[PDB]
Amino acid sequence: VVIEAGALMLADNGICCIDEFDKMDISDQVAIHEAMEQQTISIAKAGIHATLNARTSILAAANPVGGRYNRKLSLRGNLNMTAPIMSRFDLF
Amino acid sequence: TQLGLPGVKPSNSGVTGLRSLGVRDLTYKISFLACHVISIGDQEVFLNSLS
Amino acid sequence: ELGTSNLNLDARNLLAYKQTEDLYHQLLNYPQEVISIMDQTIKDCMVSLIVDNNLDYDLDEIETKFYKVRPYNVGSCKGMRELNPNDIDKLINLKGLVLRSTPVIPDMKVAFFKCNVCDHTMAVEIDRGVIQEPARCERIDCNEPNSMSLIHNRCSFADKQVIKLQETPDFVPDGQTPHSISLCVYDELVDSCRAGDRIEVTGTFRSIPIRANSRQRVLKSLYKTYVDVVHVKKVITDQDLAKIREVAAREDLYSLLARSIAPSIYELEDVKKGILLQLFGGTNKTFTKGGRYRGDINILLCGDPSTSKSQILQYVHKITPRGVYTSGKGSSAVGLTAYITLVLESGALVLSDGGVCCIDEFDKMSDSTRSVLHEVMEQQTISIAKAGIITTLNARSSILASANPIGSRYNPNLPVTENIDLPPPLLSRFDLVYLVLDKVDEKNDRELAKHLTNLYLEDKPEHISQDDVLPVEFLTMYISYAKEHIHPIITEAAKTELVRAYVGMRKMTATTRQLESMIRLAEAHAKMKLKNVVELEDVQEAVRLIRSAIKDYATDPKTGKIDMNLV
Amino acid sequence: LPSIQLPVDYNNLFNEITDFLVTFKQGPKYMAMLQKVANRELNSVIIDLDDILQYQNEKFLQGTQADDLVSAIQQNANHFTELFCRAIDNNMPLPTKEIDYKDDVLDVILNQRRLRNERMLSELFPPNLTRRYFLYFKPLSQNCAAISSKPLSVRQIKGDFLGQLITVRGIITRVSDVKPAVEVIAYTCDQCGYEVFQEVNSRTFTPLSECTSEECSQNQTKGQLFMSTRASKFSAFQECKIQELSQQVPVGHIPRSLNIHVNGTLVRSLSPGDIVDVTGIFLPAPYTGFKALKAGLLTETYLEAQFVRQHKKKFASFSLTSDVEERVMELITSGDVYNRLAKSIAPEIYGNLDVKKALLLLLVGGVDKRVGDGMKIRGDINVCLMGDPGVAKSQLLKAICKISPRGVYTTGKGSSGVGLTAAVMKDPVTDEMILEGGALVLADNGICCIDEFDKMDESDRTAIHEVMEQQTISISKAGINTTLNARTSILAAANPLYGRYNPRLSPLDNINLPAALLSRFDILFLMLDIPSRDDDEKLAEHVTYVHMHNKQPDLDFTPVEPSKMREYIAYAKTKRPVMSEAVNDYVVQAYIRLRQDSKREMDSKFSFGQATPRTLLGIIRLSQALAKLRLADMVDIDDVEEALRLVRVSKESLYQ
Amino acid sequence: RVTLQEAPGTVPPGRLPRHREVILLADLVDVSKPGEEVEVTGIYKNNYDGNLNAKNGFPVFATIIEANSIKRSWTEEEERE
Amino acid sequence: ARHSRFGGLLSIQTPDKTRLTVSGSQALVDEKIALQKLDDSKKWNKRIIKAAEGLPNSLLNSQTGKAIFFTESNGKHFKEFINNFIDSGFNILLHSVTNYFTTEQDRMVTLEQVEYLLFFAWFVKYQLLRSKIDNSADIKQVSEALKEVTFILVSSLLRSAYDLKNWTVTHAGMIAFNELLNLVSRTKAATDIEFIVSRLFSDERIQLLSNLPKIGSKYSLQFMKSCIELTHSVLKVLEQYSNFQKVQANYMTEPVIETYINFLERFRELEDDSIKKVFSFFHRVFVQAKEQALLFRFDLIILLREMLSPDGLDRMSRSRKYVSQFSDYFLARLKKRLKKSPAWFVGLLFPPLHNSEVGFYQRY
DNA sequence: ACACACTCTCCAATTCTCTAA
DNA sequence: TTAGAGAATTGGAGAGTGTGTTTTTTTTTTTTTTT
Ligand SMILES: Nc1ncnc2c1ncn2[C@@H]1O[C@H](COP(=O)(O)OP(=O)(O)NP(=O)(O)O)[C@@H](O)[C@H]1O
Ligand SMILES: Nc1ncnc2c1ncn2[C@@H]1O[C@H](COP(=O)(O)OP(=O)(O)NP(=O)(O)O)[C@@H](O)[C@H]1O
Ligand SMILES: [Mg+2]
Ligand SMILES: [Mg+2]
Ligand SMILES: [Zn+2]
Ligand SMILES: [Zn+2]
Repeated sequence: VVIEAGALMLADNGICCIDEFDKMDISDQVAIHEAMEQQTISIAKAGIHATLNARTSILAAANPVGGRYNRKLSLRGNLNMTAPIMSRFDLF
Repeated sequence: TQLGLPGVKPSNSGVTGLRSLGVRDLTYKISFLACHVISIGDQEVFLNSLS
Repeated sequence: ELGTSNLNLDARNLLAYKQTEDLYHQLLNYPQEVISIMDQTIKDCMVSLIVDNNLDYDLDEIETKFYKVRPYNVGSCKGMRELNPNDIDKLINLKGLVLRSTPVIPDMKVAFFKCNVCDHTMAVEIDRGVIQEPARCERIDCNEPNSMSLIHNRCSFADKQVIKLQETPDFVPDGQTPHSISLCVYDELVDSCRAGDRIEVTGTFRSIPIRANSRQRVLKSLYKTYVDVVHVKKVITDQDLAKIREVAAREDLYSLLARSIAPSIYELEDVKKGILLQLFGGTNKTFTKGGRYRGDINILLCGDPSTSKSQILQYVHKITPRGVYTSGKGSSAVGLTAYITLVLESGALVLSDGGVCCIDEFDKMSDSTRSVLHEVMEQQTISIAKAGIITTLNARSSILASANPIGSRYNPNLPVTENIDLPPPLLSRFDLVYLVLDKVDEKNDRELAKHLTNLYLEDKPEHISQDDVLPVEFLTMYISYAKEHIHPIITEAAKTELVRAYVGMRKMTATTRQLESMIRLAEAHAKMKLKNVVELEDVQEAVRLIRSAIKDYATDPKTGKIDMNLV
Repeated sequence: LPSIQLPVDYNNLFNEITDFLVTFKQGPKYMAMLQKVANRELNSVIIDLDDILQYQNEKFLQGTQADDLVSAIQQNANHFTELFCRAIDNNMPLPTKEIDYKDDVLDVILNQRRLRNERMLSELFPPNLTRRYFLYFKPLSQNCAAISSKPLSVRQIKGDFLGQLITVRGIITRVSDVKPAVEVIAYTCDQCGYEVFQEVNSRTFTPLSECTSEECSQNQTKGQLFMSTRASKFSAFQECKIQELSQQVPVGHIPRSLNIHVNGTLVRSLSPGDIVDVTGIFLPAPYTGFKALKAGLLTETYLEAQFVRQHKKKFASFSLTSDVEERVMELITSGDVYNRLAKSIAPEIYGNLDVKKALLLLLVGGVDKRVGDGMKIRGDINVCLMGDPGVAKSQLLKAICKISPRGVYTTGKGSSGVGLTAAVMKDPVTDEMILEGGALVLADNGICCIDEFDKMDESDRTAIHEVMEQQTISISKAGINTTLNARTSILAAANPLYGRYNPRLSPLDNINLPAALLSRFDILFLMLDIPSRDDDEKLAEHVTYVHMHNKQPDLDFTPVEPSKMREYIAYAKTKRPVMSEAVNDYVVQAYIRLRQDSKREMDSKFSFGQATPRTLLGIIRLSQALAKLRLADMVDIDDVEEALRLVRVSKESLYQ
Repeated sequence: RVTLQEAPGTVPPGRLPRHREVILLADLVDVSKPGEEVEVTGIYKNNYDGNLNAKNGFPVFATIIEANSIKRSWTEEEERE
Repeated sequence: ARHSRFGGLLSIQTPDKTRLTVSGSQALVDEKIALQKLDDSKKWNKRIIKAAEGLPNSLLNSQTGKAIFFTESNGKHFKEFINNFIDSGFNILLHSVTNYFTTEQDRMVTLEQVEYLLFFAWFVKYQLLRSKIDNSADIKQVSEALKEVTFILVSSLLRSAYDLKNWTVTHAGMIAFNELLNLVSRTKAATDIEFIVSRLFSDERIQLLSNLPKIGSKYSLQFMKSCIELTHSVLKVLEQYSNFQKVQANYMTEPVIETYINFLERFRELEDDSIKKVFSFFHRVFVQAKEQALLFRFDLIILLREMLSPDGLDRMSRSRKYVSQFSDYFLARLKKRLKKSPAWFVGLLFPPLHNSEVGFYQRY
């Protein structure tokens, strides 16, 4: 609200690049998760309601916890990412 | 706003002494009045588009 | 013959010539009239030259142009808080630092009128801000009242801009915060100056009333004040080139330059050398595709307290043309990069673009704040995506950092990486990492004690650590010229040595960044000798300095601890 | 509409004023000042009411009646600024020296205007336009004394005082920067070439726009008026605010404040954080125009400043008048000033003499140094007290807080590292960001006292690191990127780990400070509470006497009072004594021994960490402070050995 | 008065939705509820507005739709089935 | 050069030490501009006086320095139409319409008068121009205008219009009578035509044609221009008659000169050619006739500054040749007069003085 | 009540016309 | 041909009247209670 478009709206029918994903706050990772689940964005505040389309493909980069990967452990053990978000990448 | 717009009251220094202003003060903004726009960022339609 | 319109004039020449000794005083006391007189003198003289010497140049062209004098070096500078109401409309001189500049404002200069009934037109001159509108249409047969009207987009305008200048810390009262003053600037000088610039100016100190409300002529008793600048200054010859080329031929050049960046600091030669190469920098590279590659060097100083790290940061902060000094507990993530305020605003790393950013007490700032530096150091860009603003900005900024180890004194029972304690993704981004240690030794201590106590044998010392050092001005000239004119390239021999050296450090930990930083250091070494090619000697110096900085020879190759006896 | 009688006639008082200005003497006093005004040497006249009281008494003792002008100008002070000015203008003498009159625009303008009138013939302008001076009243001495001599707190200033001359005591909260204010405005008429003036008193005015001059009118010349700065008259203006002392606020209330106005040569006298006795005239501020018609009868109010008295003389304000010279000669001739001055700090505390001597050297401090290449070295001294509970640490610390002219007291638990240093507050309603300095900035060029240093959080204590050694603050936050000056010396107090000192562990275990911070104190004093039937008896006899008499027990020793002590210290902080080669060799050789001994014993129970290069400069600073106190221009080896002894004694408490 | 917005399926990719406002009179009030998808027939109409002119600085008129009509059980056979 | 709020202030001191004030940065250096700017502030202007109505727009009441615009096909088709009209129809049309109107003059209405006089004028002028250009054309085609009946009729229209003070017909009749004279000088530059001249310049008509510029001073800018061009032609014919001294002295007096200056000062609007005509007349008054005393009057001296300044007439127009060559001689003779008799300093403001005993020495 | 915008009204300054010396 | 007596047209001086005015985020630094 200012309504003005964010990054995922500009990347509709396009590729959206997230660098150092692991540094993003949980409070914002969940927003990306909700958008990625539906390819849809919703606004409802201050008497204004809107729904928008977000047919965007995501390309992400991340750091293993502690800076170096551990061959003793699963990718889930190595990566600071919640299981529902991890479940929605086609390739790692 | 500083001119005689019907139904609206008046609102780095400007210019003054003009008839319509009375004792008021007038300033200006710069903008561009364009005349056309060009962007620079079905297979049959696509093939007809190509050379 | 160059087709240009403005003439500089330092006011001291008016005192040298006997006929103008009193004109100097009249200039300071009556600037608006005297400067106008000077302008109309210069233009007439220019005409007289072509008509007397009967030259081919177009008289109409010279008659069309405006010519302006710009006086400077008028006298002593004046403290911003000490301007008093007896200084109004006199010439002033100020020193300070630039905070921000507003966008260019159109200022009207000529008005254009057209008759509504008979289409007669008149151009009118603006003076004292008031439009002198005609009472009646001036065409003889159309002598009618209220008949003329203004046409906005056929008027003529001029550029105005407002600059915000801040008081330099040298003048602030005890226990107080610096003030600021606003400068009005016109035409030629409009877009000259950026945020973070440091300047000296010259202009009339003016004052004006302000209205109580926009409806009526009622004025307030307090008057606004500002400065109306006529000149701005920042705070070549074949002889300079001869001196530079002659100095570059000396055998002891590398040691001479290094010991001369910080003359009063005792030894620490390798630290000084690394800092010198940071000042020169590598070469900037851009491809048609495959991107651009940074020329800048990042350095970290780590070690025991009292070792004079912060004293070295002072010298670098004053030598560099552009740069910032700051502290770990003084910096936020926003303040270090950029700030939303709807408008965007610059932080330290953006103000420091093309310069050196000095960060002290680096070990006190949090992991949250330090995580901001990853992207800026690797890419030299800042990406932002917040409500109403999304963009990317350039940051060609060199970092010089200072820290103390975990436990606050270097512990020889832990490996080096555990004493330094920065996480690997951030420690991997520095080109040079220095360990400096407070090792006891009677030989060292007697020399250090004699050096520091010698400074107290005089009231304002003439004493200095070494017989032969270069003055700061000339050293600045050398570094600046070498940055502009010299651009070294890789030789095949240098390529072979770099591949060999990287495989040597790698086969045993050296990352791929050790290779690129070696290339960059070798390029910096080549510029410092005014060579156009990187050679085997330069590559070997780059390798040697990397091995020396992190005390590698004294390091246990398997356990990672340092034998203090070998230091 | 109606009218009344009153007991005062201003004609009589005007006659008294004109007699007083030409007759009084301690030639007459005020005629010398008016000669200096006429010579353009002097810009302001300060009237003393003690003179008027003396004049009244002398005229009475000569057997004649006289009006009580002193109460008359206290009761209705505003009107008498005009009467005195008219008297001064009437009686002003002619210049004694050449002036270069042609430098004045007003002289040229008025001369030409007079010549125009002279030609035409073949008040002119308001007198305020040519008053080259300012005038202020100074209140009655309380020791001669009347209300103007007796300070009021900001609550006691009721509505009864409007119009009177009063004195106010409090702390300044904020100060504005200087800007000009009009008094007389000047205009030019284009067609008839004639000039007119307008005088401004209210907060707002309407400028003139028609040439109403009779000659211009009779030539039917409806010319246009234009304003001019070059012949207008301005005066410097500044606005401040004063607030009551926090220790005088009654329970459950919020502190009150007053607006102060300042004009003329009195400008930029006040500063934020000052404790001060301001005196001035208390007045209302009327509304203007349409606002007045619907503002009601409630009036805004403010104080016109006339004179300012500070409670403590800052060390920068010192100059050696012979009045001060005579007093420092008492101490100089008496001799052994080091011991007497140290013994005079907090006489109600028994013993602790070496601690007091160290704190005296803290009050004096070393010499600032700045090398030819731009390096600079700290002159301030930092001190720390480490000891058991109940040994007068907080008491002694708070006693030194009285002597220093600038200083602040703070405790570890009540303090934020931000508020201790400097804060970036989003303070205004306009969403603007503004920087506001903390305690270490308010203590600039003074002492900062930090009690309960061991309770302060480990993260917040790191904020002090930059200020301690570099004497500056650096901030880079939202919208703000600047460096501030903080030339302050720190004094701190703490208990060891576990409270009472534990002999089972080493000194470094008990101290529990990191190496980088422990090095930044020039002296750390260790003081332990060990029982002894003999010493406990003497201490108890001393303290019981003090509770009985409110006086320290004395047989031989008379302490110097704090005022004379401040004069001596202030005089001593001007000397800048230099070192010499003979001294340099001695300290150079001492330093080697300290580091060798440290290296030998890093393992030992008697360890205190390792001697860094900052321990050499500590010796130089203590030595130079000792050289200052003996008013020398040269450091002596006698100073160096004392500076080494004073460092050695700090550790002897470990040996019972 | 009712605010009407483009249905999300109709909006082109990478563009924000547009809005208009509709006036409902005597028989048509409370014919529809927030969040419904609705179809409207009416006159398209405009008027002067001082604030629009003041903010934009051009003689720009405001527009509105005046609705004329608005749009969005079983038989025995179903019961027997 | 510098902006509108930079400006200082200027003071100017007169003789007798009195001072004035003016603003702006150019006033500091240019006294001519300061003097002009000083008077320009003053409010008043004297209010002013003002001839034709009832008929459609034409040459009589519009400024004709403004064409109308033709396609190429239209240009050639129009040229063909009126060229064939002239070669075919003009004499036969004029002969009929004129020998009508002699029998019907008393019954006329204003429009028919103004039609006849502006059909005559157009076609005669156009033919003269066409044969000036080329030899294929000839003057015989328009030769019906000269025969005696039409000459009488144009004369009679001008006469009757002047007496009843009908100024629009008088204006058109002035235009027609101009062309007849122009055509006569053409034909004399090649028998009956001299007879026609002698009858055209009977004394009665010289009284009328002398009278006509005097009243022009009040009226619109075209009327005065018609008077000038007619006067130029009228004198030039009588110059090539060889009487002349009687006739020229008839023209020279104050109220004619008044008209000439009143017309000349609106030169920003006029042609290059008309100013050639005015200075021809001043050369006649000043040098030849040696009646110098008429032009020593102040509003002429103002005029020559305006027009001659870098303000007005272009630095390279042919006008400046004539003007500067005139003013040089003017000021030489003025210098001589003023030093011989200093009373003319107070003379230069006012009209000349018509007393018998002093006036003769005054004028000479 | 205090600056402004706008309307109304009366009076004399001005130019035009007629008459006689 | 001058001039002076009478009539008509226009300007703006100035007097009068009515009028308007006070007065849900989103981003970023800092203190505080809550798990
Ligand atoms: N080699 C040296 N040359 C000159 N001065 C020195 C040297 N070694 C120590 N010093 C002095 O010792 C002090 C060092 O202060 P500083 O610059 O803050 O060191 P530092 O490495 O930053 N120590 P710290 O801030 O505790 O981590 C200064 O007074 C220096 O002048
Ligand atoms: N030498 C002494 N002379 C006089 N009074 C003393 C002395 N030693 C201790 N006292 C008394 O001890 C009391 C407590 O002093 P105080 O300064 O509060 O102790 P402290 O060192 O700050 N202890 P703490 O805050 O618990 O670490 C005061 O009332 C002093 O009068
Ligand atoms: Mg340091
Ligand atoms: Mg205590
Ligand atoms: Zn017009
Ligand atoms: Zn005037």
